[PDB]
Amino acid sequence: PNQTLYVTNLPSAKIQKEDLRTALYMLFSTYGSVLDVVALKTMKMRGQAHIVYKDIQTATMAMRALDGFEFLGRPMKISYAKGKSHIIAKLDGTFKPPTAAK
Amino acid sequence: MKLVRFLMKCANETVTIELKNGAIVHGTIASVTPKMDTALRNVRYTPKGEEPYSVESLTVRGNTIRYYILPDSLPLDTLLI
Amino acid sequence: AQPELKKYLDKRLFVELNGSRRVIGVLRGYDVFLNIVLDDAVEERPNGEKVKLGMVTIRGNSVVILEPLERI
Amino acid sequence: IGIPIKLLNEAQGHIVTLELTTGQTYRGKLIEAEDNMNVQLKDITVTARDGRVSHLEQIYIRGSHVRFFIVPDMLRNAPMFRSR
Amino acid sequence: GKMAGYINWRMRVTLNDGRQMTGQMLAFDKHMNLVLADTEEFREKRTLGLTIVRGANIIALSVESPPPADPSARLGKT
Amino acid sequence: LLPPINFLFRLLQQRTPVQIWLYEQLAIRITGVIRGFDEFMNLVIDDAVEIKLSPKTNEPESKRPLGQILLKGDNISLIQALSGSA
Amino acid sequence: MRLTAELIQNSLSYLNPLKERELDLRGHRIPAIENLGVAGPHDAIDLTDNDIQVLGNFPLSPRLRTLLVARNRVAMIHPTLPNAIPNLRNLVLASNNLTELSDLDVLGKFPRLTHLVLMDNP
Amino acid sequence: GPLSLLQTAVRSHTQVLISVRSGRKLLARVKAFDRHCNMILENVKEMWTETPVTNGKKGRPVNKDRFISKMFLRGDSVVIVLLS
Amino acid sequence: NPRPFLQDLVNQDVIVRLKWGQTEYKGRLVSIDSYMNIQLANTEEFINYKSTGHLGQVLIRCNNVLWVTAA
RNA sequence: AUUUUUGGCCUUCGGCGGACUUCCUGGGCCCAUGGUCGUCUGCC
Repeated sequence: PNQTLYVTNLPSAKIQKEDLRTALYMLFSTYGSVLDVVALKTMKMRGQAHIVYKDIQTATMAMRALDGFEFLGRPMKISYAKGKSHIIAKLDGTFKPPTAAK
Repeated sequence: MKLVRFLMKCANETVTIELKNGAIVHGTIASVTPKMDTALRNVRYTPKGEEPYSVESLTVRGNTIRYYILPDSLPLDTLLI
Repeated sequence: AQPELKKYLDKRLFVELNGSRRVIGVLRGYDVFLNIVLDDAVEERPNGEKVKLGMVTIRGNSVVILEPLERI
Repeated sequence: IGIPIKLLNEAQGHIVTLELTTGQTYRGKLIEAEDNMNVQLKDITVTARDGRVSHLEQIYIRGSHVRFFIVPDMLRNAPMFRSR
Repeated sequence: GKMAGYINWRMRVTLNDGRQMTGQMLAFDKHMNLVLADTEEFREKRTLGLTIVRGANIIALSVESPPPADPSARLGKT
Repeated sequence: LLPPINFLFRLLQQRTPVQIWLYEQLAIRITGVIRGFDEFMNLVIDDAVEIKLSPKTNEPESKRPLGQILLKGDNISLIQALSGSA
Repeated sequence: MRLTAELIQNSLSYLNPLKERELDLRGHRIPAIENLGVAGPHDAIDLTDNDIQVLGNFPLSPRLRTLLVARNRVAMIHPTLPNAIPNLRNLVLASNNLTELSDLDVLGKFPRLTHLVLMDNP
Repeated sequence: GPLSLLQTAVRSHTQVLISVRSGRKLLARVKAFDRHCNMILENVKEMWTETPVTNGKKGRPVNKDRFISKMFLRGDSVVIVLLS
Repeated sequence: NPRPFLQDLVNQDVIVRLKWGQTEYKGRLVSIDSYMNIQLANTEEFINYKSTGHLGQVLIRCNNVLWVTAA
């Protein structure tokens, strides 16, 4: 139960990261209100993306609507995010950057 | 005399400024800074090789501004006196 | 404000300057106007040929980028 | 001093980006900055106008040949911009 | 006076190279130093976020719109 | 630590040959002996020779003496001293 | 409600997730696209959860790139929409009434259109 | 000096030619002057040389002239001055 | 000293070479200033080592003057 | 009077070196067999 959701098992074998992010943003905008979409090309970010919506109820409705939806021939597994979104924290104004210099 | 003082005395008049990037901005000046940073009201700006546009307020730097032309009916002698 | 060139002093550095010039040499000193004088300077164009010139100085406006090629 | 000088001093020593007047754009860990726009950075990557992307363990930049800078959102929304 | 009135507002600045940076300018300094947030550079359009423009490259600037509504103003009370 | 002003003063005292490549021109050089300097790096060199180099192999194409020539600090970019063969 | 100048000023102007300026008029139930000059220049338009029936009557907005008119009742696309937005790249019209071969031909004839979303449509 | 020459030209109200580094010539009588080589003049004739290109080939030069009632020239834009 | 050199070259036959177009102006320089502004009388301009013609009273600023020598 | 404000600018690009990235190649971000892409210098 959160405004941020993690989408896994995405097609990242040959799909461009910018094109995949644009497609995910368009799908989230069609499904409802979306605040931010993050999808990198790292080892742990390959096929894994984070979508933060405007509200927790809107994010839950979007996840229920697009649960198991096939994106570019590959279904995407939607799960609740274990942590808060950085964009959501910046919008709320209570964002605390980490003290570790990584 | 002083160029900034002359611009302040001749302000609130319709002038056309040619900027060295090929730009022409025509309009009435609203405020003139001491560093030749004149802010104009109801300005029309046309760049070199670009379509013209209209803006309500715009600021042009004195270094970027190459030349200026004031109205012919402005009292230049009274402004410089 | 004088430049912070004390850490780059007595170190082999390459300076990239306009006209695509690379001056590689040991830094000998600096001034408050970012004017660096280098010893055993070698000038290199984009072709890659390096020609020694000796002790040379670079003006503050002429110097664009500086990078020490050794540990600092 | 200046508000941009204070912002650059606050944004120094972090992951930032710079764009120079020569066309070379660098991104990396900016370490030292000065009020006279003297930037000392370590662990940066600089790409020229037409390709030519290399690395830099140490870079010194002056504001005469520097065009713009990109800093963090925390530095943009720091409390120095609050009204008096 | 005019700079203080037009500060922290939506402004678009055209530089000497022709690139136009548009966004909410928040800080101004008398050496023509403009610090803005969520800047968009058009030459192709890209977003840079926080940006600083110096008078050594800045040519002209204009106020494209007034100050935008705050997040509290958007999510105000009912 | 040798400052640029101290290096210029030492070069003027030694009267060694100095070649200065100009700013915004990699093929324009002035070769001579520095006789005077100012706060704005205005170097006046006696028996100066202007050298225009070729753009292909950077070889000396044209050389023309001018006598005492005062080069501006903004004009002069890269000054290098060459040791004479005794 | 009707799309007026006050509604266009009260529309949510922010930054889109794709790093672009987005103006959203959701929750207003605009019956038609109007007051485009009052809205001004916007790179992304979001008319979701509205009652727009005609996809047209837009002003000269070459800076517009993204359009999202999903969850609406748009059944046709005006021929002047591609002329008004020749640089539009992303177009989303999900859960709409646009199911015409003429509309598909207009979408194909749009030159800059790269991303097309038309799911949950006939 | 140059300031004294500009003051004498403004007092004499004689036509002088200002050469601007963008390839421009301005023939106008001197009326006002500043310490930063900025001048204000009346009845200015502006002349320039243009080389049109037709079908990728450079054409012959053409002299373009224009008239201005009142003009202001900056010291940065002004490159040379000639008193007639 | 550039200032003593300009003082000695005041009211003397000097040639100033610009930084653009390889242009030179040779004439009797008389008036000098602290901002390196040189006013010369009966000056003649030359381009590409070829004489272009005599102008007369010519004022040259430091922004356009690159080098100065005595003829 | 060198790092902002008194500009070191004026100001074409082909035979074309070297890029850059876009989508649409094939194979497993990786490698070949990619094709395009219109802004950069460049070479004679």
